[PDB]
Amino acid sequence: GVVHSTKMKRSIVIRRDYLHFIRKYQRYQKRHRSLTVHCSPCFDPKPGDEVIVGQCRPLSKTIRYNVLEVV
Amino acid sequence: GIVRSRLHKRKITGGKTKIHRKRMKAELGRLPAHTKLGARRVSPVRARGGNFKLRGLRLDTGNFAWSTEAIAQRARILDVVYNATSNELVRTKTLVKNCIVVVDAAPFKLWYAKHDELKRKWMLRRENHKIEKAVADQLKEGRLLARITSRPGQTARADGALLEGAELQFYLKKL
Amino acid sequence: TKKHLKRLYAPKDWMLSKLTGVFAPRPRAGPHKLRECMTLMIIIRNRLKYALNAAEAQMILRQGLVCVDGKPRKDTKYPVGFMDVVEIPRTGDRFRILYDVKGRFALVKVGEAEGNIKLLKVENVYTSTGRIPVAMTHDGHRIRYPDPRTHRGDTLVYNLKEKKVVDLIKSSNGKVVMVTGGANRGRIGEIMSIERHPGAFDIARLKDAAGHEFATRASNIFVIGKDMQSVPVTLPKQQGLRINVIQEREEKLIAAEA
RNA sequence: CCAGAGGGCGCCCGUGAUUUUUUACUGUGACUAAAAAAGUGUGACCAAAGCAGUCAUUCGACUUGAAUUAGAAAGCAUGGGAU
RNA sequence: CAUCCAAAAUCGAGUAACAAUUGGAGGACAAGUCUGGUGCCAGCACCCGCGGUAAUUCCAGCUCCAAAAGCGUAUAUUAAUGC
RNA sequence: GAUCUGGUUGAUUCUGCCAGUAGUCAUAUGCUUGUUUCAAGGACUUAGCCAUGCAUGCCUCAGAAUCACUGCAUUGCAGGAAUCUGCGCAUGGCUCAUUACAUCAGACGUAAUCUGCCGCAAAAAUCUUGCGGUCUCCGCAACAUUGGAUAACUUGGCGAAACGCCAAGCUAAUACAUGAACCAACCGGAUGUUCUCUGUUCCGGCGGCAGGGCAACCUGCUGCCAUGGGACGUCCAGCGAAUGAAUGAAAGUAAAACCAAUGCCUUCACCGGCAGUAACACUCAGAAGUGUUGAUUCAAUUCAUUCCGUGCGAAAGCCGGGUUUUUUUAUCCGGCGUCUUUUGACGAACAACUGCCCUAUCAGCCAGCGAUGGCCGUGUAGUGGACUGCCAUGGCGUUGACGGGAGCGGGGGAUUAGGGUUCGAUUCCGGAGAGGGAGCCUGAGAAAUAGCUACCACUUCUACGGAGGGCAGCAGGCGCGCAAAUUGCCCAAUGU
Repeated sequence: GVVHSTKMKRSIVIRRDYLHFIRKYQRYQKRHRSLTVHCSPCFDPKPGDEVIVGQCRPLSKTIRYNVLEVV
Repeated sequence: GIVRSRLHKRKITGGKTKIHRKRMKAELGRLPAHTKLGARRVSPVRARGGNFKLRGLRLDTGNFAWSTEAIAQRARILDVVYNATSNELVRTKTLVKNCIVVVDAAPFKLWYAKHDELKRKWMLRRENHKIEKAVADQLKEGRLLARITSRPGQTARADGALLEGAELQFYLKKL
Repeated sequence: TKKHLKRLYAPKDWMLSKLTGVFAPRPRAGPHKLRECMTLMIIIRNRLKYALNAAEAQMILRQGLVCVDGKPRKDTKYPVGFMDVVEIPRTGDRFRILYDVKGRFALVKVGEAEGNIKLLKVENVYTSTGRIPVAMTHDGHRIRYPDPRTHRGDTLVYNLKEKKVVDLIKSSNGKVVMVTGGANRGRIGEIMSIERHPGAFDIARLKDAAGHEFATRASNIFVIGKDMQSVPVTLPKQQGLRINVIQEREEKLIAAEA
């Protein structure tokens, strides 16, 4: 997912975007999950950069992810 | 009763959850135990694991450890100097993990003098050893600053480690 | 806690019917999982036919006339999964359950000294207290003091006459290996390759005799022997080779003309 | 119970990339409850049905049968490299 | 349910009274050039339309038609719908 | 079967709906039926109210019998009440009210946790018992020889009734409370004012004595110890849990002393020299130099302090097979039962990837009192704004947030040539509920409702002092609506 915003302290906001398919119209649609993540103080990626994120134990109310790497 | 749940709370969208389910006994808060100073009193509670956990009230003794030399001895908890969480806590001398505290310091003194067959062991241990200055001044007087590194509110035992130079120098300056 | 099971929600590898009854037995927990096991009562009644009714199975088992692992059982419900030797000494017969080709429980009949042999796949190894190493198996058996060469997912030949472990067999290289679950059940072949995907299931590619390769999960590998001429235990009715749909139908007809 | 020679696979780790590289799509393969549906066998007298039964001819045989396919997205592996 | 009316010995149809009904016959839609009664009344008619004394549609009888141990009626829903 | 037939006009060709037409485990309703085979069945209208009866209890060979209970027996045996004890009753069954980032389905994780019964297994801490003398002290002996109550029962009873209750006297255990020396392996550390080898020297320390002293200190003399191992004495040592510390390898070439310790080779030497080399200054010349994982602060090991009842009995347990006559015996064996520890299974509890009807005449929503995040704690079996305190100002939205309406979700049903259209209250799976709400105990598991406590709406008894009831369990009754069965028989089958 990319970087939607860099706002918050040690927490970033990632936006995944994918394609859902509808059978009747035989045509795709764009749908995005805006998600929150805890960005390690090692990294600090700029808006528009792409991030990789893993599966960790809960860390806040919304945050479940962590930043492994940055592109 | 008391519960731990996201289902009485607002969502990220600012909306409200709607219920369909009466609260479980699986989710279950209980009231906080208050560990202070004074005579030891321990009231168990039964827990979900089929075992008991112990509510420390009023612990005035702890099992304290000196870093670097891999030792420990019991001693008496006298005062609480400091805490991160609140000032209010400190004044009532509540004991909860990561409170800086004050201890009798007597057994540590005793130990360190022991740190004909005996006699040459001492000289070997004196060699290749040193101690921080801010430590030794306090240890001379017979008071010390330590931290309580076990949670006493769910074990009813208060164990702590003794501050060493890097960290000691910080907590000192906060006073 | 579940204490009831319905015939449909129960496996049909136990070969129950839609009609007749409403419930099926839920066995007591033991070596094997709910789906992969077959309960005592099912075997005795519906297959062997030493019982015509539920109550008759209690009559035989509670009394005791039946052993599994060479131990006598007074248990009415107990699991019987895979590589278990069951012996009724009254008949004098020794069955070894296995996975037959086409997803069926095999009941295969063995020489008496083979029924003291058993094979258990290892799941974890770990050191326990006193530095005493332990291999924990897929049947929940604890092998104290396993060989220092033991690894996860290897087989340990296990004497039931007196409990110990002789030489192991590894999952390394091409070796004769058979599948458990995944609907390639009872199919036997060499390991051609072992793929790795870390953090996910590790695919393995097997090649059975007379070619026709295929893929199954590492988890579903269970070793048999070093080689097909070094096997320690018997094969079920079919050798571990499947055939095409057309050939099934053809042969069914050919025999029906007798 | 081979000095030397380049080595040849397997295993693990370290280092190196001028900018590694992906995805849709497709073929093949994994992984996926039963009931229900499609379907194979079978004269429950036929039939909706069922998973049964059938044969010698006795103090059992058939290695008895109870096949197999589909089952939206999404996730999995691996070919292909046009759009 | 099945098997039987003796194996020595056990029942029974001829109007085969052991007797099939529910909706239709102007058009759409399979079946009346009918006969009596009613006469814009009574009523029928999903819709188009019938009835003002000359009714293929009403109210009766006969005749014939469709389905059949099932057949009409109401409402919803799907097909009919490329409305 | 991939179907176009009537109806606008004087007549005609269109557009266009209406009507005709065939299905429906889809319901009602009219009329009519001689048999068989197979079945839905008070979901729809009120998750409205309920008369009456019934719906989870259970013991063998193996936990407790002195029924003043019954037979056989004649101080011996077998049945055996209801009572204590253990286990289960949270599952099945029934009902769809809430409900749209909920719930559920496919796939996935729990290195973030609990787990009775079942399976394979593990177990070396423990100063006790008896007798004699005797001070509460010793000496011997060693299937360990342990202690105290409570029900049924008996006696007195109480009350209008009550699945309401009282006093006294009894007496059991696999209930409860105590407690096991010897048996006893292996593994270390702390050591001692114990003596035995020792370092053929002085750079240091300690003790004693004398002299001077500003009492800080200096000088002289004597004794002991200095990189060492034996012998003997003492204290701590197990499993589980808490804290600190160490461990839980490594993979960036081969010159040849320069410094101390020390081994081997070598001579005679404390000279020379580096051929040999897991470890190895003891009783072991191999008795772990090496846990599993993609990944671990995890497994496990070591050392230092701990645990105080809220952890750890060989059930101080029961029943059999014999041998072997003397049975009644430390002669042996078998089957059950239980404590704690350990981890597979059966489940419990969380989290997330993807998907889901209508509505904008619902467009902004969220933070005093947590909204989004960071920091430290608290709590929970556990992760977490789950919660306190402090700090930061974020989070979501036309790719439809938020609000409202309709609806338990899915597998699946009906209909369709295909694409689709529509249904799902209901047999299987998942969730939720038991008049409406909340709180709680017990248990491995419950926020249980044929368990408890309270309130509210109802509702039943009472000589009115009080005491109860919860059918959306099966029949059945009342009410309701267009609409739906017997107060039947059985545990033979299928399960628990």
